[PDB]
Amino acid sequence: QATINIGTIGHVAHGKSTVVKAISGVHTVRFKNELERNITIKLGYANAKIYKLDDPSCPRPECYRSCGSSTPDEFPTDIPGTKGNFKLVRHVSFVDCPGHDILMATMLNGAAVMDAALLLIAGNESCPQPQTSEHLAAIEIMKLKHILILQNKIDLVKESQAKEQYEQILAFVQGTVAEGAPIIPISAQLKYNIEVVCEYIVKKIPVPPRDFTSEPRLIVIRSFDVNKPGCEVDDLKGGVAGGSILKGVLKVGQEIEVRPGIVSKDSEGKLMCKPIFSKIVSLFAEHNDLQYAAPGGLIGVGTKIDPTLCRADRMVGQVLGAVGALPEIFTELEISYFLLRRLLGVRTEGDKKAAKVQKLSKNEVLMVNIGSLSTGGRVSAVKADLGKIVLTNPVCTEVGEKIALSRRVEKHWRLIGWGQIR
Amino acid sequence: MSVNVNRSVSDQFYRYKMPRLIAKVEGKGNGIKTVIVNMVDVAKALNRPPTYPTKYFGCELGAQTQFDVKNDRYIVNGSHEANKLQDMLDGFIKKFVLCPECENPETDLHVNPKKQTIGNSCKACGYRGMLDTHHKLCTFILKNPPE
Amino acid sequence: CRFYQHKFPEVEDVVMVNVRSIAEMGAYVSLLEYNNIEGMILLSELSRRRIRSINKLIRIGRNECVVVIRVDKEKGYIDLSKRRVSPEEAIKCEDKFTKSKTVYSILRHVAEVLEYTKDEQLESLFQRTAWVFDDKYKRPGYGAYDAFKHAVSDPSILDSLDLNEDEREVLINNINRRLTPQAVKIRADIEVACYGYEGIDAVKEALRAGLNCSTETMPIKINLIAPPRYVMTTTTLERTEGLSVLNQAMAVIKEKIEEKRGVFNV
RNA sequence: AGCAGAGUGGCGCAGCGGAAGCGUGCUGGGCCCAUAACCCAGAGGUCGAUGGAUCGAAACCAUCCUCUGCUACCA
RNA sequence: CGAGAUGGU
Repeated sequence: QATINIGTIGHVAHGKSTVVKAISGVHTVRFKNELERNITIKLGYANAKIYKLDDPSCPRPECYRSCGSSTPDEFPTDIPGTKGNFKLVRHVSFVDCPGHDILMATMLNGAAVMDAALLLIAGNESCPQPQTSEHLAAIEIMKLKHILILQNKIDLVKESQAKEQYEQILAFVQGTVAEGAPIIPISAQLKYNIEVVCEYIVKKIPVPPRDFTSEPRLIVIRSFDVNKPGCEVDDLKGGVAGGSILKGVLKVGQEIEVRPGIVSKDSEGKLMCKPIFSKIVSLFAEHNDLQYAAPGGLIGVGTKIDPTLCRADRMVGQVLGAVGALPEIFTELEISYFLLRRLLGVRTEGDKKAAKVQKLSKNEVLMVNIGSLSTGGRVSAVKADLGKIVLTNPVCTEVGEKIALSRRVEKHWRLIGWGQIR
Repeated sequence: MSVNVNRSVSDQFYRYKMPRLIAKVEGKGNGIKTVIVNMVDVAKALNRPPTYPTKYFGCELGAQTQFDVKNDRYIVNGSHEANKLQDMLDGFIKKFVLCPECENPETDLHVNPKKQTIGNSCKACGYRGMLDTHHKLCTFILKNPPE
Repeated sequence: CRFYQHKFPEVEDVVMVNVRSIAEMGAYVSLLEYNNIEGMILLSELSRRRIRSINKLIRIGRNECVVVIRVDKEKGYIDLSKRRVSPEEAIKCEDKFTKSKTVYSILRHVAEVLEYTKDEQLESLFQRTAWVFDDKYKRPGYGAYDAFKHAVSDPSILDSLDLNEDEREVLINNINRRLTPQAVKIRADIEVACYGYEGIDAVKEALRAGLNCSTETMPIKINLIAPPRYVMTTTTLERTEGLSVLNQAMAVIKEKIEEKRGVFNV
């Protein structure tokens, strides 16, 4: 399955494809009859292995040469060793986090399903790049301290401008996160130095505690593969959920459920909403089928549901567990909150409305996030630090420790702060 | 080849881009035609009916124009090769839908044909009003409202 | 040879013709449903309004539709007109001609048996079977093409008379080589997406309950434009008969999930 | 993947179960003192593979191939 | 009461 799961995180115009291939061998993609843009804009994945010879290097699947293919005019090459037998370090897979702040709820969810972060940096915009606070301040508030930095698109950038970038970032983080994350430089075009990223995901990142025998918990985000061909047109395979198990051993034929579920039809409102449950039909990980599974790793879980739920990611940010589980389900929320010391998202040569956030009012709709879920929140009562709200879809957590808060401060919602349940 | 929608702006990164407009000169003297070949694709790229940009050339040049559902030819009568259109290919933007506050023709029209009025609105800075009363094409638009 | 019952055309009806020459008073023409007999269209009968050139109304070797305005039986004189003909009557003329050309293409080929020395065999093969198969129906408006279509579904039509084996097989083939694509002409449209958490077991009845009392071998054909737009074929029946099976199938498709705690728009 | 088009004889639009189909473009001739309008005539010819009825196949019917178009998915 | 514009030596 896996020992750890790593989120590749960044900002607009930094690229994706070359570096996500360099750390895994896998092209991150979403299927569309259209051209591939500079970024995978919405949350994805890349399956991987990490392995070495007897001496520090990251080989190709043929071990004798590191020979590249990302540039048409050159063959950059080194010898890891004289065709030595490779050794696996540990089982790992990557969470391909959103490329634009428009998906900030899905980004907080991606940052919750990872055990650690890779934060990606590029020369395409001015030095004090703001997402170095925006991700890492939320990541500290969701208590996930495990962080690394990766300087990607610098193929034509001088060492003094590469310095000015990391040094204006090092000055900027003083109010938002600890400086203690290592930086790895690479080339995006030449695949130069990329095996140091592999070494640092062994060097910096620990294996986290989980309970192997306590009651099942799972986070789901992805509608996994089901396909059109068949002699019976309905329910040939059933819908498959892509997720990561938080807690408990899991097995084929076990009854599993999703906590927020759905609102029942012919209800007059938030009443009569219920969990949804079924027996697990199959399991998938590491390009193999399974009968059993464990906490701490990315997995596909097979279910009896209609594939019409799976033709798109309807299943973004959902919490799952054993049928009839305890954890409280919220369709309305009691909140206490705090707001960021600057407005955030983009920057240039001098101030662009970067002042402190204006207080909330009841005539508005929030986007609000808890655990690894998301919902839209409408106010019943509020003050500048405290409130009471009703939710357009239900949400769930094992404890009410934290929430994250986004406001329509302009045409689409931006993060403005965080809070707790009362 | 391809171009910016208007050449009064020299910027490579300007928001408006389109295919070339190419035409055939046909016939012989005392009976010459100029036929515009790309006109349906250019009208689709500019989000207007193909009658309006064709009619604007006849209003400026002082010439007859033809339209035909049987053959799909759009025609400006007489020889109008090279510079005779290409000095003024901007005009359908430059005399109608440039905002006076900023050079950004992200601009829409709405017609009230029962009350002799054409409404105008540009998304770039919120500029709104009507088309001009000395300008030619207003008498054609009110008799031919948009789809 | 003649395609029809009678030696000469009747007055004030439409014939298919081919143009041979043009002169000072009219165009000279051969009638096609008769044995290439001569007739003429006068230049006064071509149009209601002024003619810019004659060559774009008529040219030699082209097929044409015209009414017969006068006939003299004894001398063999026939007068033709084009000013009269409406476009519905031209379509009707092409249907009569196509239904006749197909029957004649059977009989001309079936005649290539015995001695076949003279057109006497063509006229002898046209008489009896093919003639008694449509002389009875001139007023209703059918031709022997419909009797041949009846002889395809049941050969008792042929068994009623003196017969030949080419006259059986060539007759059948000139329908069946074109009629054998008796293709699908009805399908259902359904908006259903399924609530059932037991669906991979439970929906296999809704996929198979669509008709009662079949063989266990009986197929149905099922289709999909996209997952929320389900489609089914009504047991390969034609659009003249499958309308009951269409209404039953869509009712059963919704019933075998509304029976199972689903709810949908009727 | 559901349904549709194309696979020149001359640019381009693709007729109908008869070997160009018609409106149009090109080239030449007539008419006039001359140019346009109008009139007339030309252009070397199995139109992707494999079967079958025909006097006949780009155009009556199967089975494969490929790209577009609208829906919209094995990816 | 069809259609019938124009003009380097």
